[PDB]
Amino acid sequence: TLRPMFKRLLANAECQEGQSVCFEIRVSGIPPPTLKWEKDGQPLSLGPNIEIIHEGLDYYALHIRDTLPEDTGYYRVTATNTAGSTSCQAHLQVERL
Amino acid sequence: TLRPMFKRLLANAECQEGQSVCFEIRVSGIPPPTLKWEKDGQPLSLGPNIEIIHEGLDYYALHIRDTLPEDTGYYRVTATNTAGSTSCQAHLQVERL
Amino acid sequence: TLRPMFKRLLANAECQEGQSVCFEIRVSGIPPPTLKWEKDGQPLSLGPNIEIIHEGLDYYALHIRDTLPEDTGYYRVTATNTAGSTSCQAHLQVER
Amino acid sequence: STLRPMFKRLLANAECQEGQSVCFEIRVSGIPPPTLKWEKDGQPLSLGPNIEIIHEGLDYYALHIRDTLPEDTGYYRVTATNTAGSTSCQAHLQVERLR
Repeated sequence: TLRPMFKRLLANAECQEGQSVCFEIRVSGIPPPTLKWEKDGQPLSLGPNIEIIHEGLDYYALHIRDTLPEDTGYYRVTATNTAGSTSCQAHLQVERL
Repeated sequence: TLRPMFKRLLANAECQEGQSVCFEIRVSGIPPPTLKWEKDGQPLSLGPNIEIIHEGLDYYALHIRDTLPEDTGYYRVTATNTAGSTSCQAHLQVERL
Repeated sequence: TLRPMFKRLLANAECQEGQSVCFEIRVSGIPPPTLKWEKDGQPLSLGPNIEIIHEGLDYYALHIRDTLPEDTGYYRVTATNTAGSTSCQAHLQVER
Repeated sequence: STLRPMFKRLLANAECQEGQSVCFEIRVSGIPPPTLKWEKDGQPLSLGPNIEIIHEGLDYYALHIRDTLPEDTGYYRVTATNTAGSTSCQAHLQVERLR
């Protein structure tokens, strides 16, 4: 039994509107923690252009394609299991033109 | 609060070695269920070419690129929340050249 | 100048309907040759769920997603430059 | 029986952060369908391991540059040619340093 711990935290990013952007984390824990994603403190809605990818043992990626100005904001991830919780956030800046 | 429930089950799949294969499910639930994937009864090991994608509201896909014969087997997914659990499975046959 | 040559030829393929399939080739030549693709002797119908990919190391790929039974058939690629031309083909079988 | 190539959607200036991907998208027509040459700053484009050109339908082409480096900054040009003539357009890519 091991509390969830980030091995790789979210990092701030910027992209141009219409382009794609990727955020990435690695989070470990026994049992494998479940994740909750938020934007500006509200539950993240994936919609048509956002996807969450799970690879490897602890690797998760948040991918946005066809980014829009509205996608600008603070993205938070929270990992939880029976032993504890841990959370981090980063900012996405979608630039105009 | 409602028990998790597949709106689209895993379906049996087949591909040629070196090609890609995709399993797709759709599971709803309030609260949104957490998923657990298994291969032949053991916890699924996401290798280098295996990824799990979450899209939309309840869309989940298991993607395997560049399949190898080792990927042959029974894949199971369990969706759990505070109201209960649901599970389904299907078979993947990677055919050699 | 140099005649186009297939460093990797098309190989026969099979896929289940609704899944994806990829045909890969490697073509060299100076000048870099232009490619023309056919299916069953007629120009390849470039529509949804079909894409032609070009990447480094002379790599070219024909990718088809969400295959339908109509996608079964013989796919041919012809490479041509000023020094000549070369062609090869392979079969795709869509299965249920 | 011929028709000079014409851009229906042109390359657009782009910007991305080092390490992210950037995409350029065009639509070009013409009879017979034109062949394309891609250039970076007047030189033929070398795709390396990180660039792929995707052709969909008859007119759509996308230039995907992944794992961008600041040295990728420059002017990218595409030229479409058939037996009836040629047409060309270019855009600028700025790969901003992570710092």
